[PDB]
Amino acid sequence: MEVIELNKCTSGQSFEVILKPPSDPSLEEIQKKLEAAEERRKYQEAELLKHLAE
Amino acid sequence: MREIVHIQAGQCGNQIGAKFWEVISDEHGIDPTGSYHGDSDLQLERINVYYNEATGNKYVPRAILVDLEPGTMDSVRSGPFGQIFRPDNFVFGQSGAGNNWAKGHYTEGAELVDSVLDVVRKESESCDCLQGFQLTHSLGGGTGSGMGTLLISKIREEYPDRIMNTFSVMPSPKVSDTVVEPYNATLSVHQLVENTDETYCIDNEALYDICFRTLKLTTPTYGDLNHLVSATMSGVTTCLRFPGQLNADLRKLAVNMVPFPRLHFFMPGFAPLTSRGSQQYRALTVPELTQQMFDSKNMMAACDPRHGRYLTVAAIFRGRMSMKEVDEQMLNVQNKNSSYFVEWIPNNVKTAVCDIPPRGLKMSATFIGNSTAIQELFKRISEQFTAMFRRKAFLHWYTGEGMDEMEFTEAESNMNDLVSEYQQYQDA
Amino acid sequence: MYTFVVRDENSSVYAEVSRLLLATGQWKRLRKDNPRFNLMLGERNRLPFGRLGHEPGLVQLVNYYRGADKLCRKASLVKLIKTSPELSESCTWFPESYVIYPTDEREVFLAAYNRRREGREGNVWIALISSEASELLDFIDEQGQVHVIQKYLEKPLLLEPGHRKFDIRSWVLVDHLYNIYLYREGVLRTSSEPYNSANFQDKTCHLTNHCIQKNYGRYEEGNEMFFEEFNQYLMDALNTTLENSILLQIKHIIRSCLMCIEPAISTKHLHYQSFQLFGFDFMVDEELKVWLIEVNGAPACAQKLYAELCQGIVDVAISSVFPLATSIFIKLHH
Amino acid sequence: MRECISIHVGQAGVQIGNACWELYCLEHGIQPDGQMPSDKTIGGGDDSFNTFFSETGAGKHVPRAVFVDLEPTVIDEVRTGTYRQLFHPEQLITGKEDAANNYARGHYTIGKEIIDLVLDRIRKLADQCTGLQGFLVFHSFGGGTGSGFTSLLMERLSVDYGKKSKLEFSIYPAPQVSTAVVEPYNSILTTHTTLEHSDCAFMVDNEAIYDICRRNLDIERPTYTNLNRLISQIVSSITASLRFDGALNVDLTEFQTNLVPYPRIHFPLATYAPVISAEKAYHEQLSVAEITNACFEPANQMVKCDPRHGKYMACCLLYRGDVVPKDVNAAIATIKTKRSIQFVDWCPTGFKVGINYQPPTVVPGGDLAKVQRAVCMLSNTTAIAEAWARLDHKFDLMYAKRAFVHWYVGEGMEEGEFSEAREDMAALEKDYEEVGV
Ligand SMILES: Nc1nc2c(ncn2[C@@H]2O[C@H](COP(=O)(O)OP(=O)(O)OP(=O)(O)O)[C@@H](O)[C@H]2O)c(=O)[nH]1
Ligand SMILES: Nc1ncnc2c1ncn2[C@@H]1O[C@H](COP(=O)(O)OP(=O)(O)CP(=O)(O)O)[C@@H](O)[C@H]1O
Ligand SMILES: Nc1nc2c(ncn2[C@@H]2O[C@H](COP(=O)(O)OP(=O)(O)O)[C@@H](O)[C@H]2O)c(=O)[nH]1
Ligand SMILES: [Ca+2]
Ligand SMILES: [Mg+2]
Ligand SMILES: [Mg+2]
Repeated sequence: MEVIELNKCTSGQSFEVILKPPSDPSLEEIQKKLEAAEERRKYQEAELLKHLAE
Repeated sequence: MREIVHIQAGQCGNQIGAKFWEVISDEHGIDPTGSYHGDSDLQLERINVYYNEATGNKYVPRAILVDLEPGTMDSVRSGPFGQIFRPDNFVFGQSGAGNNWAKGHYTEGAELVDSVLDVVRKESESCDCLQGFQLTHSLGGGTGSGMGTLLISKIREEYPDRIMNTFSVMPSPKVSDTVVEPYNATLSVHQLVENTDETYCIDNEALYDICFRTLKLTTPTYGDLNHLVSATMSGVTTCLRFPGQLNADLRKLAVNMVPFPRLHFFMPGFAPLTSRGSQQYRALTVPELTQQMFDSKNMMAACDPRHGRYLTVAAIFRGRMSMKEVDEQMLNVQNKNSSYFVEWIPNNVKTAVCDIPPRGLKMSATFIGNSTAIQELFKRISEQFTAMFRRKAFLHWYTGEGMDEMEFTEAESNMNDLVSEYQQYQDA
Repeated sequence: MYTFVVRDENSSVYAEVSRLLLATGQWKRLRKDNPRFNLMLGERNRLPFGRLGHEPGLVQLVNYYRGADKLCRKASLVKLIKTSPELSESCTWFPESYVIYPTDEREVFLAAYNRRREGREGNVWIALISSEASELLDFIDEQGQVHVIQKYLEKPLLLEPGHRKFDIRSWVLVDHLYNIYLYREGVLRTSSEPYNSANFQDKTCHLTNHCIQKNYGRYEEGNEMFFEEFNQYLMDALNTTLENSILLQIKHIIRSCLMCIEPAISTKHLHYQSFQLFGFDFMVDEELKVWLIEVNGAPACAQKLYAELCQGIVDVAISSVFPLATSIFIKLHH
Repeated sequence: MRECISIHVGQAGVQIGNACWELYCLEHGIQPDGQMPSDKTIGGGDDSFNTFFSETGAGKHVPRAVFVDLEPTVIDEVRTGTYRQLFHPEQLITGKEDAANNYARGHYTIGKEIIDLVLDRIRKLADQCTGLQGFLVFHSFGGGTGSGFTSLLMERLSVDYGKKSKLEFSIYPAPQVSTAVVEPYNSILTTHTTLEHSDCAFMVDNEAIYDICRRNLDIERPTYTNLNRLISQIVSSITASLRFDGALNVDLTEFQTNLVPYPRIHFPLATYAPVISAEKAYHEQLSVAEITNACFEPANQMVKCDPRHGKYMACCLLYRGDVVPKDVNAAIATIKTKRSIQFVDWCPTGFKVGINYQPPTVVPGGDLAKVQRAVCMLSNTTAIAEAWARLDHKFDLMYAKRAFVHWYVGEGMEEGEFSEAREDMAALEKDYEEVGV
């Protein structure tokens, strides 16, 4: 029913039609996560190399 | 990542290895000189995976040839594609391994292994981005089996973040050299379970049966068996060698195929099954390829696929065909037989198509399956091992090289663990 | 070989349908949770409609219409009849009804109750049956959930011999194309004890439910009068057919309810396809006016008719989508 | 004028990027060499297109775009392709080895060693912005780089540009064209980690596009090329308001404002019409009524789901071609009385409409026929949660047996992140439930 906010230009137009009314992590914490994971990979690798040394 | 380093070890390893380089060289248009004489550009796009370029412009296989005897390597060198291999990549001792895993792994092999690793290092250093390694060997002898698994252990120590894969020929009494093959196979499996990422199980039992029952060859030779191996090998490495979306490198194949680290032993399949020389004239229909590739009689591991469940499957279709018809037929197989594909891995069947067919066929399909039915292969070896091991028969060949019985007990137990681990997922 | 899964264990209708599908040998049953089915006979509650029709190379079909609960819950049916232009408050085959909550249209209900009080004309209502208003509202807050207050039908048609109340159950199958199929066999669910105009406390002569009766079994086997007999009766007693006096009205009601929700529930342009069996419950008054009581989303059949109807389900709902290697239904023409 | 930087991550992000920029060039009359004859202000300007293209003194119009892949093959195609001249080498960033379809490898292992370089090359574009409004991020959910690298990139963009808006274009995984069995894992992990960092995300299910290409373009087996030209048409419909003069969705902030009342529930459904094969010999051109009606068909949606059984929170219609308001309102009136459209109680039942008079451009010799009018509908409907329900069920099936988890643990991720990511998805599925019935 009601047409509002009609805006026209050379390129086109826009408007709104209403039919019915209603009723972060820091740089430090990131560095931390990426280094924790790297340390877990380092430990898994060192465990493997120890086992191969045995 | 691009470069794969290929290692072939022992009589079997070097015989299947030579055939592999023969077959893939013809597909990439490379001749015995190392000179390209092909038409398509698809042939050269990923040639660096398997070949080095040394100015010429000549193509040299990234291939190291290993044996404890000189015999089979002289055979390779004066063979058809013999001139193509880098002469420095030939590493041999004199004394052999006498079908004895202990000699390959601990005594004779230990003497030769450092020279092999020098050649591996020299090849690894010319790589932009080494993917990892493939090994061709058998499990039944001493060099491919004992020394081959020694090499794998040492390669893993020096390159722990690279993929290790094997084409492993399993022994059978049907095609057998010695009684100790089950001992050698059990000791090798123990290694493979811990140190490879992916292992193609080539069962000499299956290859024999295919030759006898299906190809109507009344007495199969190694040549006949190896024709099936080289076709399967060409097939399973298609996605690595040619422009393509999925399973396009060794790590992505492992990620899609291996849901649990120990269960990485694959059953390959091929269609159509052809014998050497004798050509087939009628191309197969896409429905026929799809039915045959899944048929137990096209499997290269003597396991009944209906006795287990598929964890994952990769399928490679080669030739000019209808990709729509491929999708439909692939979808038809799964929907018809859904109880054989585990329901807790969704969409566990992936399909690739490549335009280039293998030599002498217009259409082909290659099957790679991770089935829990592979357990039948390990149960069979286990039975043969125990029949001897309970009377400690033939053990003196091994204790004489410094081994204790404990090592056999441990290798057997680990293979029995693998069996029951497969049974766990077949019932889950 | 077509495939199917079963996710409702308590369904006598569908138990029989699967049993029939297996017995053709062109259908294979899979485990509950295998997604690679053509046909889902699904659970009554929380059916995963979102996971249907996303399986490449499989035409999928389910035995429920998503959104049909708008028809099949009493609270929802009232709301649907009042607010839809196709039905409206003007609607003449649905009893005057109001939706009531405890912690809503309680206000509007008591207003119509007083115009009844004006002329003192029959002022009895159901929820369970009372003469006076505030004794119903005191029963409501006592129970917990939401329930409906409905005008009780004080002048029902009564079968002689025995001064007995009844209701008619009709079974309707809506296929994947939204064809509306009325099963030619209905059933009357009779009271055994004579009807008591001045005592609503005596409850088994007023409510015709097949369980609540078991005087039971006196006049007809299991309090079930079928169609041939009830027609014979209406000819003999009242000089008319079942077709003319009742069934024309029933066909009209069924088609009106289901045409109304068609845009909300149709699977015509959807990635999966639906069918559903409904049970419509009808009351007949003494002038042979038909009233819709309720719509059942998951009905059972009557013993004598399981075989025939279940076969029809297979014939028009299933094999129409999945063909194998006269009709028991009247198609209602919209 | 306020600038936007486009970020294209992984194979999917890059190939879709190529298609979008290809299309952008055709729409603005920018040539393969980077020259724009109709642009009269040589060397600068603050026209609407400069939101996406910067300028050199030589008169070259250059995408405000960074391409990042962990492997070189796909970005190497851009480097030597028909649009080689358009992009500055510093905008094309490649690693040596990819994420092997593994979220943890893309995020933790390989992410770590490339994140600083990427953020530095992003900074080089940001420095040339007088007023940067933020980011458009293109990636797959299913790839290791698309999922893993993207989520890390998003965390860091929130840190370095906390004031700026972030929009996503995300390829949701489909088995018909997917490359990995672990895509469900990658999807849930990337969604969990990205949820807080994204203002508005447009999901495109490859299943839906695959089927549109089969049914409407008569393509027997759609390739990525087919899919991407279609996807880029929809993306251009969405971004047209940033690149052309108008009064609807003129900055990134307006996308959240118009499409996202509840911040977690930031996934609008796109519906596009019409899609017409170029080799359809005889085609009767569709009207405003017909194309608008088609916005309410599940078959035309970017994600297959059923909006009749959810609730709307917002709805924008974006028309291109010969369309006037009168015909829009007439089409809306009729559609309103025929369809189940239910808004939530706390929102107006209504439509925001934008019309650009230029009809959609098509790529010469492509699959799409030129049409006189087209529309993209952006709706924030709860029905889209069906796509999360599907994804979550697949994740649950594999994770219950811990299938493939060792690949992720081996990359340094803890098993607990799986159950955390899945918990956030259970809460998300719940939010949609509460809003939706
Ligand atoms: N629509 C569309 N989808 C694509 C395209 N390329 C890949 N995908 C989809 O994205 C997923 C695979 O992700 P990719 O983007 O290839 O992966 P990536 O980000 O490069 O990550 P890695 O290769 O694992 O390092 C699958 O669901 C594909 O079907 C494309 O060009 N268009
Ligand atoms: N407005 C009304 N007037 C007269 N009798 C009524 C009535 N509403 C219900 N009844 C009677 O009471 C019984 C109540 O059943 P109703 O259909 O309302 O709920 P229900 O779910 O317990 C039975 P069903 O399982 O068939 O759905 C009916 O069988 C009917 O005989
Ligand atoms: N399929 C196949 N099996 C072979 C071949 N040569 C030997 N074998 C098998 O390999 C095992 C013996 O190992 P072999 O490779 O000869 O010994 P090695 O040189 O010490 O490794 C036995 O199981 C043989 O059956 C061959 O060319 N092809
Ligand atoms: Ca300018
Ligand atoms: Mg030998
Ligand atoms: Mg990639």
